[PDB]
Amino acid sequence: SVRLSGYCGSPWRVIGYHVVVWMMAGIPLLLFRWKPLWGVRLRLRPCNLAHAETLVIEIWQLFTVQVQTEVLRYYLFQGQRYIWIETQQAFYQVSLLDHGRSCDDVHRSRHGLSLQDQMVRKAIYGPNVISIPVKSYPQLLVDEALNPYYGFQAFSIALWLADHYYWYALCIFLISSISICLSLYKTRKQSQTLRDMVKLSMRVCVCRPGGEEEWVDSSELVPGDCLVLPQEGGLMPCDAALVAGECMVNESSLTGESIPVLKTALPEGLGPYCAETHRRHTLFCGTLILQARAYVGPHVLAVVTRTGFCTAKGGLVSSILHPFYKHSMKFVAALSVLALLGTIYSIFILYRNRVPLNEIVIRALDLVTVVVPPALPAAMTVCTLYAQSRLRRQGIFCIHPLRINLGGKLQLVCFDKTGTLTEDGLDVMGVVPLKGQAFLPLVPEPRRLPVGPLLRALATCHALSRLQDTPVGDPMDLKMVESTGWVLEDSAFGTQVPVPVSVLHRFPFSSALQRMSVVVAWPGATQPEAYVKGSPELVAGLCNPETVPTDFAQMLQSYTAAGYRVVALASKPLPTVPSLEAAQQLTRDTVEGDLSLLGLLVMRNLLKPQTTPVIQALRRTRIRAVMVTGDNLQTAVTVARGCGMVAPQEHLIIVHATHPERGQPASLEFLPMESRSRHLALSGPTFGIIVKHFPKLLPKVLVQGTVFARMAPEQKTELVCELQKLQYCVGMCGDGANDCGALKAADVGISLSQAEASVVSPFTSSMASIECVPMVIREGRCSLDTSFSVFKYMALYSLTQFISVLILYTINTNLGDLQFLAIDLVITTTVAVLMSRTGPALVLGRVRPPGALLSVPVLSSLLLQMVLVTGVQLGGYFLTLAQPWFVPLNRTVAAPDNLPNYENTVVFSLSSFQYLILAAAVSKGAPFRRPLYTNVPFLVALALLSSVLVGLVLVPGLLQGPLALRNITDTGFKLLLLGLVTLNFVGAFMLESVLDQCLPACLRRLRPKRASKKRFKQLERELAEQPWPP
Ligand SMILES: CC(C)CCC[C@@H](C)[C@H]1CC[C@H]2[C@@H]3CC=C4C[C@@H](OC(=O)CCC(=O)O)CC[C@]4(C)[C@H]3CC[C@]12C
Ligand SMILES: CC(C)CCC[C@@H](C)[C@H]1CC[C@H]2[C@@H]3CC=C4C[C@@H](OC(=O)CCC(=O)O)CC[C@]4(C)[C@H]3CC[C@]12C
Ligand SMILES: CC(C)CCC[C@@H](C)[C@H]1CC[C@H]2[C@@H]3CC=C4C[C@@H](OC(=O)CCC(=O)O)CC[C@]4(C)[C@H]3CC[C@]12C
Ligand code: ALF
Ligand SMILES: [Mg+2]
Repeated sequence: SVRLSGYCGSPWRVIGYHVVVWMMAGIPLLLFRWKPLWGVRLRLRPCNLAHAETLVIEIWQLFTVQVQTEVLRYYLFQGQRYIWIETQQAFYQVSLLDHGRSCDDVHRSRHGLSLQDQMVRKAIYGPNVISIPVKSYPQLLVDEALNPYYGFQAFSIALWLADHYYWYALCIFLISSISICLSLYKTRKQSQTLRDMVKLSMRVCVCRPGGEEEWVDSSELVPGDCLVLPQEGGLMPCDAALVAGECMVNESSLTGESIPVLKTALPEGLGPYCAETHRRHTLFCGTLILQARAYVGPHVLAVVTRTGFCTAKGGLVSSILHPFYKHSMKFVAALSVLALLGTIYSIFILYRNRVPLNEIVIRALDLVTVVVPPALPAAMTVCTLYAQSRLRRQGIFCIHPLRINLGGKLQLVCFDKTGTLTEDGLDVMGVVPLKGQAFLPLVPEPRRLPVGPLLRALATCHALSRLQDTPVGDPMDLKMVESTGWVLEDSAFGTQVPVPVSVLHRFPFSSALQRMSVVVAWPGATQPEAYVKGSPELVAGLCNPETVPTDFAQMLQSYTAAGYRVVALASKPLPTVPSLEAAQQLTRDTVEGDLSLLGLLVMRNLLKPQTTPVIQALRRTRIRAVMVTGDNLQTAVTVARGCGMVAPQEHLIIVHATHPERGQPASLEFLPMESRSRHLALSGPTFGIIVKHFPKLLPKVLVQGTVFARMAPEQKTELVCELQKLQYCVGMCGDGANDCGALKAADVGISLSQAEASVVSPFTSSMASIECVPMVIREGRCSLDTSFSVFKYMALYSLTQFISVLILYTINTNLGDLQFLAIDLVITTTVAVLMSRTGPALVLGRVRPPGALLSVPVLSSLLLQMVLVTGVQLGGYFLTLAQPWFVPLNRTVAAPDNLPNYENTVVFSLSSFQYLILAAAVSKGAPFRRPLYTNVPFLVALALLSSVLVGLVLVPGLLQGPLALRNITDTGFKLLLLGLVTLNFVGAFMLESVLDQCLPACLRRLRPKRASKKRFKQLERELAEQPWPP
C-alpha cells in the first residue's frame, strides 16, 4: 500500500520557512532531516493531488518527490515514472500503461510508430536510458558528514579549541576530514563507474508508418516502436517482442549461460502479451543477438515493449540502486548517559570548588568528550585497513574496508555455478564410438582413436575458418577440433603428426535441421566421405536402423540428465567420383539420408579444481553452501552433488510448484531423487510460486534449500534478501551480470569477474576460483575479533580517563594538557595501531567470533577491568594521602595552576600504566588471530612505553617539567606504586583468562538458552523436531 500527499507552495511561506530555519537556529534543519514531515508541513501548504507540486511517498518509510510538468505531470520514484492521468485523476505508473494488451496488439505495431506518436510516447515514457544519478560533492557530503558521530566530533573539536587542546583537536580533525574526503571520492567514483557500466548508446533502425525506416539513437526507442534487427546480430537496446523472423541470442546477462537461445516470432492471438509466458518470443535489453533470420519478409522485426528502467536489466539496476554496529551505537548511548551523570557530578563539585561559571561549563563538557572517545571509529577502522592490505596482497580487492568485519559473521554463502563453481566453458569429456551396432566405452582422448571415419568426422565436420592464424567459428567445434589434435590448414586438415584429408564441400548449419554436413576426400581413397553432425536425436532419425543402437535413447538421457552437451556424428560412403566437379553439385537431402551413426561427442562444463576443497571446508566449519544458478535444475543438481554441496549420504528432494490455474490452487510437489542431511532443490518458477502462494512454507524451503536453479537476477536478489530476513549473514560469490543484485544485496559479496560485477560488489578477486571465500572469512573473523579488542580497549581507556578526571576534579585539580596529550596521542594511538596489526589464524574453525558488543562476556570483562582500575587508582590516591611527606594541593587555585602536585602525579603515574595493561589484556590470539606473542611490534611498544613510565616514576626530573609532575623522594613509596601497577597487570590478565575460560561454562550451566534469537536456528530446531516433507 502507498499514500500520496500533495503539497503546493506559497512564496511568502517559502521565505518565511527559510528565514525561520536559517536565522533563528541551525537545529531546525537537522530536525527536519530527521523527520521531513514537519519540514514539508512548514514549508509547503497541503494541496489537492491534482494541483500538487510536491508529493510525500510512503510505503514505515517516508519519501518526498518533486512533480515535474512538461502539459504532462509526472514524477520519478526510484527510477520509475508515474504519469498523472487527468481523466482518472491519479499518478499511474508507466509500467502499467499497456499492460495486458493482446498479441495481436503487439503484431499491429509491426508497421512502426509515427513521429507524433513517438514524441508523445517519449514525453510519457521518457528516453530509453538507464540514468544513474551522480551526486555532487556537496550533495554527497550532506549525507555522510551529517552523521551524528561527526557532529559529536565537531562539538569535541570546538570544545578542545575553546580549552587550548589544539594538538589532539587537530589530530581528530585531520582524521575525520581525510575519512570524509575518502568516502566522498569512493562514493562518487563508484557512481560514475556504475553509470558508465549501464550506459548503452547505439544506432538502431526503427520502422516508420508508410514503409520507411529511420536510423535513430537507442534512447529514442519508446514502447510501440518496431525495431529492425540486424542480421549480423548485436546488443539488444531494449525489451522487445519478435513479430517477424527468428533470432539466436546470448542471454548470459540474464542467465549466466552463453548457450545460444532461439527466439521465435510471437504467435498472433487475442491474449495478453506476457514477458514470462512469451519469454521465447521476447528480446531482453542487454542480451546479445548472435544472428537473426528473416524467413518471411525482408528483415527481422521486434516491437519495443519496455524501455529505460522498465526493462529487466532496468529492474536489476534499480534493485542495485534502491535496496555489532547496533550494539556499538547502544554502548555509545550508554556512555552518553554516563557522561550526563558524570557531568552533573562535575558541575556539583566544581561549583563547590568555587570554579568560575565558564570554567565549570568547559570542564563538565570536556568530561563528555573524555568518556565518549572521539577517536573510536578510526581505531575500529585500523584493523579493517590491515585486513584490506592483507587481502589486496592475496589478490582480493575491497572497496569498503569495514565490510570485512561482516566476513566474521557469515553462516551461509551463495554461489553462482558457471564461471564460479565450474569453468566458463565446456570441455571434451570424450567421444562414444560404435563397433558394429552397439556402443563402445567412452573414450576420453578422441585423438587416441584409430584413423577411421569417426576421427575424421570429428576433425573435418564443422564450419571453422582460420583468422589471425587462429581457428575461429562455433565454440564447441573449436573445442572438439582442439581435442582431435588435427590442425586446420574447400579446406584441408593435417593429422596430429595418416593422410591429410581435404574438404570437397560443406552445407551450413541451420537452426531448423540443427545439423551440419560436409564432404571430405583424401588421396588413396575409394570414394569421397560425407560427414553429418548435429542434435543426436535428430541425427538418429537419418541413419540406418541397423546402425543406431537400441540403447540409444537411454544412453542419451543418462548423459543429458547430468547436464552434458551430447552431439552425434554420422557418415556415408558416396558412389560419387572423387572429384569436386560432381561433389559440389550434390543436394543435401540425399547426403542426410541413409547415414551410419558413428557416435556421440559428450561435452561438459567441468568443476574447477579449487571448488570441492573450498565447499568441503565451508561445510566442515558449518557454513551453508547454496547454489543459486540461472542454469537448469539437472545440471545444477549434478554439480551440487559433484562439488560436495550435497554429500552422497545426504538426501536431495526436488520441490516442484505448479501455478494455480482456473479451478485449482497452487500445489507443492516433492519428488525425492536417488543418490544438513536433507537438501531441497527448486527452480525459479517454483521459488516464485512458493514466495507468492506458500509464504508459511517458504522459511522451511529457505532453511533446507541447497540448489536454486533457473533463477532470474531479481530472483537471486530476492533469495539473498529472504535469507537475510531469516537473520542469516549471507555471502554471495558470482561472476556474471545476472549476479549483480545478489552481490549488492549480500552482506559479503565477492565478485570473480573484473567486468560489470566488480562495480557493485564489496570484494573482487583476481583468481577465478572460490578460494577467496575462505580467505575473506578468515580475514573477517580476525577483523571482528580485533575490532572487539579495540572497542574494549577504547571503552576501558575512556573509563580509566573518566575515573582519573573525576578523582582529580573532586579535589579541584585536573590531569594536565601535556599528560592528557601523552595519554590521548602517544599511548592510545600506538596501542590502537599496534593492536590492529596482527593477522588472521591459518585455520578456519567451527566456532565463529561473537557478533554482539552487548554480550555478557564483553560487559563482564569491561566491568571487572574497570573495577580493578578504579580500585588501583583509589588505593594509590588514598595511600598517597596517608604518607608523612604528603602535602595537599592548594585547592584555592584550579588546574593547571595547582600543578604539579602529588595527587595528579600519583593518579597519572597509575593510570598511564593502566592504559598499557588494558591494551595488553584485551588483545587475543587464537582462534581467530595469530598468537599475541607474534605481535613483536606491539610487545616492543608496550615494553618501551612501560620503560618510559617507569623512568617517569623512578628517574627524578624526567619529563616532570613538561608533564607538570611532582618529584617524590620516597623510593619505598615509588616501589609501592610500581607494585600496585604490577598487581593491576597480573589481576587484569588473570581476570581476562578466568572470564574467557569459565564464563561460558557458567553461563551455560547457570541459565540454559534453549531458544536462539536467530530465526533460522529456530526453524532448524522445529524441522529437526518435525521434518516438514514427510
Ligand atoms: C593521529 C595520527 C598521528 C595517527 C596516525 C596513524 C597512522 C600512522 C596509521 C593508521 C592506519 C595505519 C596503517 C593501517 C594499515 C596498514 C597496512 C600494513 O601492510 C600490510 O598489512 C601488508 C600485509 C600482507 O599483505 O601480508 C602496513 C601498515 C599500515 C599502512 C598502517 C600504517 C600506519 C597507519 C597509516
Ligand atoms: C609532545 C608529544 C605529546 C607528541 C608525540 C608525537 C606523536 C605524533 C608520536 C609519538 C608516538 C608516535 C607513534 C609511535 C608508534 C606508532 C605505530 C606505527 O605503526 C606502523 O608503523 C605499522 C607497521 C606494521 O604494522 O607493519 C604507526 C605510527 C605510530 C602510531 C606513531 C604515531 C605518531 C606518534 C603518536
Ligand atoms: C620497565 C620495563 C622494562 C617494563 C617491561 C614490561 C614487560 C615485562 C611486559 C610488557 C608487555 C608484556 C607482554 C604483553 C603480552 C604478552 C603475550 C602473552 O602471550 C599469551 O598470552 C599466550 C597466548 C597468545 O599469545 O595469544 C605472553 C606474555 C607477554 C609477551 C607479556 C610479557 C611481559 C611484557 C613483555
Ligand atoms: F553463472 Al550462473 F547461475 F551458473 F549465473
Ligand atoms: Mg556465472
